[PDB]
Amino acid sequence: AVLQQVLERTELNKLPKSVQNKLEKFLADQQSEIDGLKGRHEKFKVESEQQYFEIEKRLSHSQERLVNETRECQSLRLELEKLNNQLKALTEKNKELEIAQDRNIAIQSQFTRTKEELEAEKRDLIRTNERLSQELEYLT
Amino acid sequence: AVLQQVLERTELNKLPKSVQNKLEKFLADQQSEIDGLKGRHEKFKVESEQQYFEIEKRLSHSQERLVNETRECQSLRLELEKLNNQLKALTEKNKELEIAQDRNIAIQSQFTRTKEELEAEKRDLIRTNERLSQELEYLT
Amino acid sequence: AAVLQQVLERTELNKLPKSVQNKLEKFLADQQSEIDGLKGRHEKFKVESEQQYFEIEKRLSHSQERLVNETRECQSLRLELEKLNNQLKALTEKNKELEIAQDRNIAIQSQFTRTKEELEAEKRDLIRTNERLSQELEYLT
Amino acid sequence: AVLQQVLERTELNKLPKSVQNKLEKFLADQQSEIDGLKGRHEKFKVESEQQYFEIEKRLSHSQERLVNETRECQSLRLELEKLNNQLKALTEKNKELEIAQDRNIAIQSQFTRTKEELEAEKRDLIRTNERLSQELEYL
Repeated sequence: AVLQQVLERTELNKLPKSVQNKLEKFLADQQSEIDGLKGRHEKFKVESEQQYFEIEKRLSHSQERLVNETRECQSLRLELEKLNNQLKALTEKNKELEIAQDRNIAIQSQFTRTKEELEAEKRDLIRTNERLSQELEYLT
Repeated sequence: AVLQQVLERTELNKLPKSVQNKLEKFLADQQSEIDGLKGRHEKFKVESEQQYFEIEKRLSHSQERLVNETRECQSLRLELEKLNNQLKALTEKNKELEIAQDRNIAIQSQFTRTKEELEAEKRDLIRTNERLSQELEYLT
Repeated sequence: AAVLQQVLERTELNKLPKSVQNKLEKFLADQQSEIDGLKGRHEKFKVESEQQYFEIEKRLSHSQERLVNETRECQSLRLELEKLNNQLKALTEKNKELEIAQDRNIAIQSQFTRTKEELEAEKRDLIRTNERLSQELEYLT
Repeated sequence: AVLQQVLERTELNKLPKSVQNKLEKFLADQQSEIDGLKGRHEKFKVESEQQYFEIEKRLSHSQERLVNETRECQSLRLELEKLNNQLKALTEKNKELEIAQDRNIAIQSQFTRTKEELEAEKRDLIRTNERLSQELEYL
């Protein structure tokens, strides 16, 4: 009872029932509103802080992902620098090997022609030996 | 007056002035406390509303930033994969050339033997050639 | 037979059938001409091949120079590009913080508008009440 | 050997043994010198061609690398001026935002003064209100 919270029981009692009850309800309505506002405020406070925390959680989380991704990019740039050096070294090495192969092809061609030269001379000597032998086979 | 809103003008007159003042004061205080809470809640509401809008905006900025940084890593990751394929291609091409060099050395050594064999045969033919010729000269 | 005379005596030469003399003379003269021809061709080739080698090595060196230069500028440009890009990122973040501030300012100016209007209302209520008190006091006095 | 190629088998017979020997030796010696030169020349020729071909390949390789490197580099100079211009653009944009912020902070300082004035005026009304209350109830 709110009016009991306002007036002394003696002075309260000397009031008409119409007066007492009207006072009681209006005063209780004001008191009800006060508790209504405090409750609504504390309700909002907790819920607003809660929702804020959740979004604060996400931001701090993504920022961690951002710093991670940033490091990865730097790491990739390091690998790119390494691979680029490895391609250049391999490209030069392979071009030297292609030239070495070209020299070998030339050498094997040179030997092939040389072989045919000797094969011709061998045939000529056997032929020349044959004629000299053919003449001497006749005499005995 | 606030009490004039609660009670009728006739029955209000019937109250001791001391009682009216006690009631009037209590009502005004309650009314002040009500309005005081409303100001507190509305101030807190507006400020929390801005702070929430702000952190949402920060998360959006972070999210936008994270996606872009990923786009920058992805282009690096793509070029890296391209380089790796080229590296493997040169590596296999390299091995083919190293093998080709090892093959040629074996071949050129075999060629040298053939050259030596042919020249040996030629030397013997020339000896037989001179041998047959010398006796021919002696005869005629 | 000018060349054949250097091989044979004039007596042995004269007793040869003329067809034989002429065949031998031509073959022998061709041999002499070929020998001088090969020596001349070889030394000529040597000079010309060295020149051709000199010229192509010069072109190679020019191409090598051009590549090394382009490679250096390209690498140098790649670095500056990364630097400017990083400077853009930092400048963008700095600008986004101010953009957030811009919204904060909009909200604050909104809040002051309400506060001023609220205060004006309370002032109106007080002025209203003072008028009520003054008139009641004016009537009683 | 060499004389057999120069003369026909028939006309060769009319030649004395001494003459054949003088001729065959002379012919063989010169032909020997000739063939030796052809061998010397061909070896030098082949070797020089291979060495030249090598430099052709090095130049060809160098040229291809240059053309490819140039094609990737060409875009960069344009991008730098574009990025540099964008940097200058944001810098001006930055200053405008900084200016707008400094302006607003100053404005918000005026807001605070106005509110205090309003709060002051309100208090004086409450003060006059209390005076009217004191005079009304007592008198």
